[PDB]
Amino acid sequence: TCTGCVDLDELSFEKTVERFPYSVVKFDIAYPKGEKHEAFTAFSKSAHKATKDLLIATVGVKDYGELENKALGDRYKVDDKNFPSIFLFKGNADEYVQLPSHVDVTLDNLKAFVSANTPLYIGRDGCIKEFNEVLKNYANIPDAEQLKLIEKLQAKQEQLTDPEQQQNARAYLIYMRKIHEVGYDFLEEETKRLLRLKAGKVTEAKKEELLRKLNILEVFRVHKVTKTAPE
Repeated sequence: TCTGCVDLDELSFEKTVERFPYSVVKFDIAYPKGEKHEAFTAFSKSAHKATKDLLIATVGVKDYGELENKALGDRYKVDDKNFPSIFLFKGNADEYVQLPSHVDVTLDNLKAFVSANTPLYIGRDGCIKEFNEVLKNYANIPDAEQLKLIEKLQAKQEQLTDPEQQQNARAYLIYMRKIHEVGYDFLEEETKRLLRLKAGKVTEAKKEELLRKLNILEVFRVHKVTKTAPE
């Protein structure tokens, strides 16, 4: 019944799914043991760390005795002969997305199932998904495109709500502006400064703020430098 996973049944399923904006629910046997269960469990804990908007829930389905949650199982066409079945909801118990059954049940595919199908994001502390989406090969894009992204992400920064999140966004833009100004050498430089900071006397909170900056700086790395300038 994994840590953090709310255990749901026929009277409570729909009412609870529909009070959350997003829900990921595992249908499975009653009393799951195994690697597929241990990964859900691991995903439960990681999810709880990254968000407050996401229900992580479980439905245990029986057929000895009084077949608990058989009805509920059928409501979702779940293959009793092929558990775990994993579903994502968006606040409507009538409309769901199913992890295809050929996908392995790992931490990382569970996170990718969520990122691909919602606004939400389960990854490294300090990151902001709508910012990562526009930022792939930032380092290599033309000067004019780079600045138009600055306009854009500055738009997004202005309307941001969480203290923390406002601050994640100031780091993104500081880095976007420096790479634009100085080029790709700013990564090696900033990385060296932050790690040295983190090798100092710091409070856990300062530590965690230093990991968010290194996490964000990480988004700007490119496999190959493809822009150069001049002499």
